[PDB]
Amino acid sequence: KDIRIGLLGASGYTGAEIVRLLANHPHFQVTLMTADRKAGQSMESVFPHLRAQKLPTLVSVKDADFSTVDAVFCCLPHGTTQEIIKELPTALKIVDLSADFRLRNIAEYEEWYGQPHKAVELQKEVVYGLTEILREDIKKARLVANPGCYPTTIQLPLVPLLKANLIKHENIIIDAKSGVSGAGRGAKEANLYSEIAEGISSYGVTRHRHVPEIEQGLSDVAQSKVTVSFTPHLMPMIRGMQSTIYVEMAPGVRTEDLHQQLKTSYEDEEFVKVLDEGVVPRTHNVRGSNYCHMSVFPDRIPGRAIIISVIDNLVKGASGQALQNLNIMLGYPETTGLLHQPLFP
Amino acid sequence: KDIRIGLLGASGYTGAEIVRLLANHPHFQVTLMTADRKAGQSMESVFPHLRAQKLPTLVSVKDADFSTVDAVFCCLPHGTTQEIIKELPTALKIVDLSADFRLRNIAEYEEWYGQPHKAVELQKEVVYGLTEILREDIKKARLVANPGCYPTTIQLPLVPLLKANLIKHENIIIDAKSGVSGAGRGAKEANLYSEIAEGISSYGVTRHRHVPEIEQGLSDVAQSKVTVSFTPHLMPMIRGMQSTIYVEMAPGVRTEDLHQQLKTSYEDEEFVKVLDEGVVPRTHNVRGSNYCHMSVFPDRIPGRAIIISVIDNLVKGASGQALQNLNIMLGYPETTGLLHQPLFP
Amino acid sequence: KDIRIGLLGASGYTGAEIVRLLANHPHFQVTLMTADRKAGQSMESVFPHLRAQKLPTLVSVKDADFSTVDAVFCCLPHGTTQEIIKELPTALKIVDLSADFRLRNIAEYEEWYGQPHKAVELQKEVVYGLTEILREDIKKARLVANPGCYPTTIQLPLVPLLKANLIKHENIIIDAKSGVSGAGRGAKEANLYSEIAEGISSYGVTRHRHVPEIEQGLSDVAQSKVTVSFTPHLMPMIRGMQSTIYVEMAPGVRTEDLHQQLKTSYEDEEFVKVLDEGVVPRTHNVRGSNYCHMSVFPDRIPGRAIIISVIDNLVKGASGQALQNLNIMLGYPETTGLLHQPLFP
Amino acid sequence: KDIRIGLLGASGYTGAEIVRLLANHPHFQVTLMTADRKAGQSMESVFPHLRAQKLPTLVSVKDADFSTVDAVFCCLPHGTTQEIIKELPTALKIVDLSADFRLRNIAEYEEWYGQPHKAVELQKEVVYGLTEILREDIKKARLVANPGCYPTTIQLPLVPLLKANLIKHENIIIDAKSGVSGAGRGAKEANLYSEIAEGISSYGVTRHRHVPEIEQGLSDVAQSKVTVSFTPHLMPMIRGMQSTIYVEMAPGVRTEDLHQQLKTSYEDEEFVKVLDEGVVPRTHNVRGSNYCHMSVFPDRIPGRAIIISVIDNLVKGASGQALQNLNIMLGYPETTGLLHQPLFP
Repeated sequence: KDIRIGLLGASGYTGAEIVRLLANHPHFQVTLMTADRKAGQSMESVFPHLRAQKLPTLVSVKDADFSTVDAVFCCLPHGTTQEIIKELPTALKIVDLSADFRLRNIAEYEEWYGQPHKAVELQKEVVYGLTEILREDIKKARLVANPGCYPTTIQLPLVPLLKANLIKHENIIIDAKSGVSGAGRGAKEANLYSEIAEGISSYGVTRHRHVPEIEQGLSDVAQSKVTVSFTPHLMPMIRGMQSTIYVEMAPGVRTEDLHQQLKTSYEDEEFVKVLDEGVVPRTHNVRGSNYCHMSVFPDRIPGRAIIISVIDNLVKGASGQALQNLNIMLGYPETTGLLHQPLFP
Repeated sequence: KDIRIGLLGASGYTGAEIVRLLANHPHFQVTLMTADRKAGQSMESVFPHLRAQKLPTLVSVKDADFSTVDAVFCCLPHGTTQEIIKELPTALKIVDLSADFRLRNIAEYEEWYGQPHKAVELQKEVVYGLTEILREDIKKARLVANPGCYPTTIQLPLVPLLKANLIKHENIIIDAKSGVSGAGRGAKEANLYSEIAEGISSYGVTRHRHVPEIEQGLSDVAQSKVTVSFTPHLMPMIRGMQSTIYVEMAPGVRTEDLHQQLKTSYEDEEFVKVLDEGVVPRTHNVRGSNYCHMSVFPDRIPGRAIIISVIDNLVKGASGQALQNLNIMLGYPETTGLLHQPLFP
Repeated sequence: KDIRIGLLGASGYTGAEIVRLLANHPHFQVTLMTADRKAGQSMESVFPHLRAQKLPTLVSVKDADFSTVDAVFCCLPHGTTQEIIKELPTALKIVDLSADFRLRNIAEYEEWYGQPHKAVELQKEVVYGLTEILREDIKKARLVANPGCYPTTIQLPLVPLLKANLIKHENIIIDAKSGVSGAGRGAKEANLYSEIAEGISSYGVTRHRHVPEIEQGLSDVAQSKVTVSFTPHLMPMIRGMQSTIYVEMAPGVRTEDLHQQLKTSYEDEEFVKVLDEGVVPRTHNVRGSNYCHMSVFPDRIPGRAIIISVIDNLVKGASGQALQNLNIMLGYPETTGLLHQPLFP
Repeated sequence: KDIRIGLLGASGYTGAEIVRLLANHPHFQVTLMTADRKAGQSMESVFPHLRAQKLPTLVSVKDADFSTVDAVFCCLPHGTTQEIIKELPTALKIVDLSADFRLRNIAEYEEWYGQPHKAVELQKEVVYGLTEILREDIKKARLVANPGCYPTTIQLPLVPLLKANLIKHENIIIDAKSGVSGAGRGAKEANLYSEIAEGISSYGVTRHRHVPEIEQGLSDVAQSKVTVSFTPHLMPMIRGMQSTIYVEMAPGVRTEDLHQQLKTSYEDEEFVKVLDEGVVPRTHNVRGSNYCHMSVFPDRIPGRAIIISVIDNLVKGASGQALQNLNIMLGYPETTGLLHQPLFP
């Protein structure tokens, strides 16, 4: 095909999704795939579900000439991406699914990710990949830092509201949920079927790494420092993500106003659906898709409102959005290869 | 076994749990079971997993005679409990698992249920069955309204904290989660394995019938009306529940105080357990038992705390606590038959 | 788009699957749908996961104008399919997902379904929709009976083997499994999440309607009446379907011969993959795709072999195969709208 | 209270299960516990759900003296047990839950295990722990080999049937299914929730370690070499196990006879249950507890029948029978501390 894709760290779930999504993309084509321990192996022996496809052999990052492709999808772990990306060709449009360029504050990166920022310089040219919000900058960006799943369900619904001054910036409490696929494919005892199902549990209480990402974006729009609470929970399900967002509306504002602002901000946006007031979204309905459904409800507390936002954490919350961004970055229609219908039931 | 037990409405999940629980209870024996459309059938017919024990033929409550019965576990379908209980022979210890005798305020009951209260006078002698809290009243109470599942996880950690003014009573936000077993065994579209599996949903938003039961308690301890923001979330699992609670500490108060307070209130309690600092509880760890685990964490927002309380929605959230009550309501050790240890994995 | 699609009975998983499969289909675009029990309602009110699509409002069968459609997919309720289809307009390609036109022997239809065939003559022009095996007739048929899900897993690897007399037709023992989605969306106790989750059980032991359908296809090749043993099992999962088949090898035959025959028979087939010897299939690998995988292994019992055939029961086991049949009936590319990559994880 | 019990190999799910079971055993109390790899840690730190239990701190086998305990349960890894049980004081009653003493034929041990046997002589005084079949030998015995999971569900129906010459011992084909809890807590990619959920799989095809164990049990009864076909299947669930068994009845034998025979054999059995003809058992019926169900069904194939047996793979399929065996090795009632009722749902 017309476009050769470089996919770093292809043995993980987001890599697998990058392979699945590109499969029905009439333009792009995976020609180079990187893996660490599984190098020197057909991805078939890694992800047999992809057997209908004929892909390249997995090689190590060290053994790969990046002059091989046009654009790069980076799905490597946080803290291993900065020195790699900085050492990549300049004529390469890049979309790293990792969090090594989402935060502009160098010191902030270090305090939350435990080590100095390596590509301090490159950083300032990076655009945050929240498509429906920064589309214009994403279009002309060379390097894009695909957002994190959770932060995606938060900013999309909250940004427009804060921009319209429809909600206060203080006391925003976020109670989020995610399938265990968000934990990755690492062979950890904690993630076994017997340690995930038939029970639920919180995690990342207080100091969760998605906090600065959330607060940054909201601060930009509120033009003031925003401090929130964020308590994610781990579900005995594979795919899906929901954030139950408890906010205080601005003086004199009613849920109807929040609903209208959201409805107006996303009325022509394919991937963001604002449900009719009162309607409850289910992650089941966006599962295996790139869509995000959101709804507005009154809080039993005066002046407060309840926002619910759901996505398939692996798609709109990962590789789906990444593809969405590369699409426009390369000048192709934004929805190319992104119109899969939900796999419900 | 000297105590003869009557189970009114044995074809549901609460009825089944009662039978299961009493099976190895040293002093209580099920001698009477009633069902509506199952009258005439054996229990094994309805619930075949109970086939190891001898149980009485299922008769109609209308033809039941309490001459040789000594205590009642009423699990009748919301709508007939009110009148059936009023007309029950006065001279026993009736543990009501329905919600009909929970609210002390007739008006509130009317409001939250539309229909008029049908046993206004008897309502005055009912005691709320949140054991650890109202133990002394329950031991000598006639009619006991067993708390609802969610309310149990909410009041246990909060009542102590309010009684000590360690946390403010306003802006208490509860983001609760529950397994689908709490939706009973009714044959409905939204309860089929296919519909429920994978994914969660926010049901009963803004208003849910547990709200008045929650506020009641909290209000009775705060000596002032309490208005919370409670939100149910259905989990793709059978058992377990978590009410992640967000509270504002009282001036000068720190997480340690709340931690020490709870640590001291349930210190010698067999069922309420407080975990160390920073330890996140899991519903997986209480599944199948009558234990509630609770933990306190600081919220990222200055002055706020986060409390997590988990139980097995059907045990401590229902049939287990009901039996915990009937024990004392009969003069036995409060833990008799309730020592079942978690079924993990 | 070129072809207008008529879907009768779109309120079930079959119809939802049709609608999902046709969403990104370039030539066929649904424009008519029926669902008496929900006529006038929106598709979003039945299957909200389809909200990104704009579909015609649901109608009644007696109201739909079957002259406005070029092709139809039939999901009528078993027992009501014959009359509706037999009376369907003249010009029209028809694919029935029901089992009512599968059996080519009216006598067997009655003794297995308890009712006479109401479209005897029409039955004669019907071609069994097991694609890879009957493609030739399918292309020129006007009315196709889409096969059952289980029967597909069995006939696919067995027909080719029986062809070349590689296996005896005596004592073919089948042990299959399907996700509960095969039970449909009917609101019944048996299929409640709490009743199905975390457990399995056989069903349809000894006798089961798919039996005659399976034997019929195998009988075609064996040129002799085949009598099998077929046992269904209900799996605690939504989609997916596997068949574990135990067969006797004919004199002189080795497992390698069965493998070679299958590899040769399906080497060009897009949707039927024959795995390498010793490799085990996983329904997880053909979940949400039209893809099918199979593998053969030696039995510990000398002379016997094992044949595992997996599919997504909602795809090749139903609608996926349905569409595979219509594509070629209308002379379109058989793979059109059917190359969806598996959803994994 | 009286008997002091230790626990060697208190690390996997079988160890945690033994403790759960003894947690309320009226006459046996756990006073010792080994977990070398994790010695110096609290049992809770490994299994938080056991927090309510006051348990002995984990000690190394090296640092453990077996004069304080009266009997020992062994849950050590395979290939490590023979040496330990080798050097134990005969004043100890022992129950090994490993595979190390199940097969009497030393050669077979080495072939199916890759390593030499290291306890020839001792192996001669070992009794096979299928309690309801070898009870008498188990009582008057010191050492006991606790049967495997699958082998238990198979030998229970077949042994009595073969003993009464009611079924032929040729072509015995078993298609088994098991929850993923049986694989253990080991950190394996394959057993992650994201890899296991919503899909089943076959494994141990043709050859599986339980094969020799199963055949030895059946061969000893039939008094002839019995070669079976046995194919395990991994279920996306925690507990539960079913071995659908296809056999051929003896000349002039009807399913009525097999059924009627199972009745005689297990007429006064608390744990094994022969269901009424036509009733299909479900792993949900005995899940959590130490029960199993099984009946006989006619096959569609001539002189064949389909037997189904279910058990929770962790209880009667592991630590439950072990205790059943020890109770009678110490002279206490066989049901002592094993009357736990199924946790259904």
